[PDB]
Amino acid sequence: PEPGKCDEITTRGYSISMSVDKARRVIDQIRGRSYAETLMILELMPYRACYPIFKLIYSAAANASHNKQFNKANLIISKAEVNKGITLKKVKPRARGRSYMIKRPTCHITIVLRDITHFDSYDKFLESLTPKKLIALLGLMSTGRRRELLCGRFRENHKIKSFLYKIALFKR
Amino acid sequence: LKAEFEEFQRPPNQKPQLSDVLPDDFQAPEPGTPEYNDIINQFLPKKGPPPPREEIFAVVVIGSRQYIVIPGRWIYTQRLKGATVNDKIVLNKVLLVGTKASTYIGTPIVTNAAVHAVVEEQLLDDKVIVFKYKKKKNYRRNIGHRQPITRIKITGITGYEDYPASTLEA
Amino acid sequence: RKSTSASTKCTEEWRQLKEAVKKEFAIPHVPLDQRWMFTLEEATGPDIWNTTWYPKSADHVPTDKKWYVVDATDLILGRMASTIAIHIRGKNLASYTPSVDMGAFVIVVNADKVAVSGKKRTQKLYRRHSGRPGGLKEETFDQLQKRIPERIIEHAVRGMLPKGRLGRYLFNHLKVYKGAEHPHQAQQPIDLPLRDKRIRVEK
Amino acid sequence: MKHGRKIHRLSRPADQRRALLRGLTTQLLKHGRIKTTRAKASAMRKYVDKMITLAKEGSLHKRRQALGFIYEKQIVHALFAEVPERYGDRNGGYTRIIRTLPRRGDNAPMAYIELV
Amino acid sequence: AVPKKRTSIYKKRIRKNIWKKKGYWAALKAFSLAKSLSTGNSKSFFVR
Amino acid sequence: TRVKRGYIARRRRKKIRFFASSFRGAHSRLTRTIAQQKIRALVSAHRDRDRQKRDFRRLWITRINAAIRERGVYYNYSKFIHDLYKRQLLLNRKILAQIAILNPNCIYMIYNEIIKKED
RNA sequence: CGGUAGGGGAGCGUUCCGUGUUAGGGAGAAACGCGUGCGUGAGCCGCGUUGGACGAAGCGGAAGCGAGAAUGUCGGCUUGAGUAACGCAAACAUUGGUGAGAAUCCAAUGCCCCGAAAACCUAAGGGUUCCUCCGCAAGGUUCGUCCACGGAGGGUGAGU
RNA sequence: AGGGUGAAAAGAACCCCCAUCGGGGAGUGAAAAGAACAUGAAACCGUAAGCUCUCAAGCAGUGGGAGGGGGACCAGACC
Ligand SMILES: [Mg+2]
Ligand SMILES: [Mg+2]
Ligand SMILES: [Mg+2]
Ligand SMILES: [Mg+2]
Ligand SMILES: [Mg+2]
Ligand SMILES: [Mg+2]
Ligand SMILES: [Mg+2]
Ligand SMILES: [Mg+2]
Ligand SMILES: [Mg+2]
Ligand SMILES: [Mg+2]
Ligand SMILES: [Mg+2]
Ligand SMILES: [Mg+2]
Ligand SMILES: [Mg+2]
Ligand SMILES: [Mg+2]
Ligand SMILES: [Mg+2]
Ligand SMILES: [Mg+2]
Ligand SMILES: [Mg+2]
Ligand SMILES: [Mg+2]
Ligand SMILES: [Mg+2]
Ligand SMILES: [Mg+2]
Ligand SMILES: [Mg+2]
Ligand SMILES: [Mg+2]
Ligand SMILES: [Mg+2]
Ligand SMILES: [Mg+2]
Ligand SMILES: [Mg+2]
Ligand SMILES: [Mg+2]
Ligand SMILES: [Mg+2]
Ligand SMILES: [Mg+2]
Ligand SMILES: [Mg+2]
Ligand SMILES: [Mg+2]
Ligand SMILES: [Mg+2]
Ligand SMILES: [Mg+2]
Ligand SMILES: [Mg+2]
Ligand SMILES: [Mg+2]
Ligand SMILES: [Mg+2]
Ligand SMILES: [Mg+2]
Ligand SMILES: [Mg+2]
Ligand SMILES: [Mg+2]
Ligand SMILES: [Mg+2]
Ligand SMILES: [Mg+2]
Ligand SMILES: [Mg+2]
Ligand SMILES: [Mg+2]
Ligand SMILES: [Mg+2]
Ligand SMILES: [Mg+2]
Ligand SMILES: [Mg+2]
Ligand SMILES: [Mg+2]
Ligand SMILES: [Mg+2]
Ligand SMILES: [Mg+2]
Ligand SMILES: [Mg+2]
Ligand SMILES: [Mg+2]
Ligand SMILES: [Mg+2]
Repeated sequence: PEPGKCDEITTRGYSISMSVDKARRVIDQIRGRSYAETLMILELMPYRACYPIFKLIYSAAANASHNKQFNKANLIISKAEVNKGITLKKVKPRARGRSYMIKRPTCHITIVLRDITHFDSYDKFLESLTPKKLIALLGLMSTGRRRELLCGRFRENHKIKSFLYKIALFKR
Repeated sequence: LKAEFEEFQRPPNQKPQLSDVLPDDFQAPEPGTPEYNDIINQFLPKKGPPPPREEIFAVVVIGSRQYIVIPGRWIYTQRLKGATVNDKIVLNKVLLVGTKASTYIGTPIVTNAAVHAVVEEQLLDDKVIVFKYKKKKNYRRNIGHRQPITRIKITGITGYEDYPASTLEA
Repeated sequence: RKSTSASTKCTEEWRQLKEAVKKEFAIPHVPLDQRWMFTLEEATGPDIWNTTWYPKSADHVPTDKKWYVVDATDLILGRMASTIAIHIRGKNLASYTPSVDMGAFVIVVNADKVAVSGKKRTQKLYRRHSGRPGGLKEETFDQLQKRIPERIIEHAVRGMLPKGRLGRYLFNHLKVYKGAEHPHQAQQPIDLPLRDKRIRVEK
Repeated sequence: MKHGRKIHRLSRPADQRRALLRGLTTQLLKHGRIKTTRAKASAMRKYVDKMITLAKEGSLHKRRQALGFIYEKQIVHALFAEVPERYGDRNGGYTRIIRTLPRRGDNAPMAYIELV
Repeated sequence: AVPKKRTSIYKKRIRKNIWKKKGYWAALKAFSLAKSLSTGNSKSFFVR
Repeated sequence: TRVKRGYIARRRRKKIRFFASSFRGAHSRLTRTIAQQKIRALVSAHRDRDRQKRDFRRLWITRINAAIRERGVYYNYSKFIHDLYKRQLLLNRKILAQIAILNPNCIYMIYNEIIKKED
């Protein structure tokens, strides 16, 4: 089916009391970084947000380990985003009878961990092949095996996707 | 069966291996072998040679616009009244006939020259939105227009040869 | 650092494959020189005969352009600058298009010997303004021609080029030198045709 | 501006800054090492050393000078006792400054000033 | 003085990105610092 | 019988929004702006379908003038055209422009017929 | 066969009623999303790796029947902006302790402020805010292990 | 002012992150519909992929369309 099924562990923190912007200022850094580096960084950062984000990330690591059985060394943070939560409004008094609105923003944070080494068999083997060699190799195997081979991250990384559908190498 | 097998093996056993989907049976055909070139011809075809036409073109008048026609090609024109699909028509207003060997220039028309074309279709154009608008006078009018159109195919250009040619001769 | 890892290797290889297949099936470019009405290949293509021709990127490529040289000695400033503008803009080619540069390069030499009628040498006035108040500066034509004489012709042609993006980019094709010599001999400049009668002044 | 105004202001007015520095030194001489803010430490160097250099001479005059700086007598007497022994050979440089992870609440850079 | 208009979505997105770039330099200092304390050789630094 | 407006509005809005796809900024977002922008688009379109017929004759003529000017010293667009008519040829300006580019030799011939006959 | 004020003609749609407990519909209705479909347009017709139970067409009837403007109006969400500010210029400091976490909670040692009060008590008022144990969502202009906050359990004794 | 988890609370045992909240598996269920829970438009906040902007003057579009990319079956078309 899809690479989203094999590599990925998703984790949602809900209702963290960081305001979305602040939390973004941390999350933008750790996007695309090895789980180890991201740990040490989030240990020493100045900001407040880094602490909940840390608890989160550590958790998602335990999940990739225990549930889908991944090696912690091979974890990178593939996709991480913050979205607005439920805002709680409160009214406060001001000078001369005017009021004002305070909002105490929350957010959801979604961290998506992705193993690199999963698929690596197909990966490095398909790297091994020149563009003609690979087509000649797929000239044998059934539609089943073709689909099973190329179902790695391969087509995307090297930007072959629309090419192979044009070579009549596939069905949609 | 190799799809059900490799999917159940990528299902039951996490972290799939290359040996299972591609067995070691297959070495691939050698890069210089006929059995390599039939595949690589299948999937990466060489561009086929262009179909033959006469080398000729004519400038013809339809519905008082002037087209350059080359045979084998279809063009769009004004609806031709009382023309039916699969109809053989002859366009008799012909201003200019080029051949890479010569060119015939009418005064005004090339005499006896005729263009045989067949009417392959009767259409309506892409809808053009005619929109009338005056600011602050609170008046807008949205009106579509679809022009009727005739799609014709030029087959052949004929009966020029007797007319005097000219040429650039250095 | 250019990675030779199997990944980037693979990627370039594949890209050259895509480029190969896209070059094979695409319609060949046939340059415009004694180019006859159509090649048996285009005839399968889109309709370029009953639509107005527009240039493709193979045409206007900078490397191909004509070079020209104007000896500006005893020429009349304006009348010359018109001709120059015409050729730079491309208005003398059948292939002209407003939206594209089909034009030439022009090299103007002996830019201090350029001739100007009337009392103009002492009267015509080149002003430029700082942008502060009382920031106006004025030169007579002659002070200018003694100080940096190329600016005169640059400033007279720039006026007749279009204004705006294509205008400015055009103006870079005007190469001016004060001396009788230019270091472009490699570009093989042809001389510039002048069909104007009054363009040549005599004393 | 300041060109060559060298003093450590510690973001307090004169009176307070004095009293603060006196305090911090009676602390350092009581406990021998303490945790503070980088600025406070750096500022406190000078006065630490003033006290030690003071005790190295030992005159009744000097002892009254130190008494009128440090708050707690007991720490002063112990200073005049220990110092000739511990620091006798050291010419200057009686304090080490070792910085740490910044504070949680304000993210003020911290530090450890040691009596060396 | 007030905002005669309201600030366009894209321009605001650029100003806020600038403010988010500071997180990037603080992430470099943080990284360098961890790699320091991770060799246990620094006598200027202390952790508990 | 009370009637909520329901979707009758939102459909209309949506069918407008489809129109305004790929307008930079708030022209692609807010309904109220999108309305106007639709109208203006439609309007320009109508206008410039008329401008179009002007501009290609502009163009064609220009290119033709260029193409001829090459031959004679003294030859023009004006001269040319006048000569095409007193020789009774029907070719309009689109055809002479496209033949000027795409078959130059042809135009040379035509010029040679007009010349021969004016001689 | 330009067209404002303005008059006349021809239409489209919305919810409901008649036909009708209709045709159709958990073999997927309304709706929501889509279209190289058809209209002079209002719109129609077709389609859905959404949705989960209703409901057309035709020929008629009725209106709380069509929105971009009312400094309209009610909710939602922006911009200003991670900006101004954080409520006196009595002043904090360090060492321990508790704790997942301490500039802010507890204790000790200093230092500083009020002292015709910023002290103790009583009228009015408030109404359980008092005390103990637990808690840290919201409240507290930061924090928070703490609280006049939340939860449970107590507490006010008169012949003068 | 605050209505509509499911037919039935069957309201999620057990393990993992773990101070709680919150989460990821497993299990219940036609469906997770997972308790801030039914359809879930727009504004508004983002994330990813395709093309593209740092000599530029502009109610942001439109007619012309260079170069690049995409899903086709009337592959000369559409986006
Ligand atoms: Mg008040
Ligand atoms: Mg206010
Ligand atoms: Mg009006
Ligand atoms: Mg004083
Ligand atoms: Mg004071
Ligand atoms: Mg000194
Ligand atoms: Mg109703
Ligand atoms: Mg209404
Ligand atoms: Mg566009
Ligand atoms: Mg009229
Ligand atoms: Mg009328
Ligand atoms: Mg009217
Ligand atoms: Mg209806
Ligand atoms: Mg209805
Ligand atoms: Mg029934
Ligand atoms: Mg349906
Ligand atoms: Mg209904
Ligand atoms: Mg419909
Ligand atoms: Mg109907
Ligand atoms: Mg049901
Ligand atoms: Mg009915
Ligand atoms: Mg309906
Ligand atoms: Mg009403
Ligand atoms: Mg409104
Ligand atoms: Mg207002
Ligand atoms: Mg409002
Ligand atoms: Mg905001
Ligand atoms: Mg500001
Ligand atoms: Mg400021
Ligand atoms: Mg400030
Ligand atoms: Mg204020
Ligand atoms: Mg305060
Ligand atoms: Mg006092
Ligand atoms: Mg009191
Ligand atoms: Mg009391
Ligand atoms: Mg009382
Ligand atoms: Mg209470
Ligand atoms: Mg109490
Ligand atoms: Mg709280
Ligand atoms: Mg708080
Ligand atoms: Mg605790
Ligand atoms: Mg209480
Ligand atoms: Mg659970
Ligand atoms: Mg605890
Ligand atoms: Mg839980
Ligand atoms: Mg489960
Ligand atoms: Mg089940
Ligand atoms: Mg919902
Ligand atoms: Mg410039
Ligand atoms: Mg540029
Ligand atoms: Mg610009």
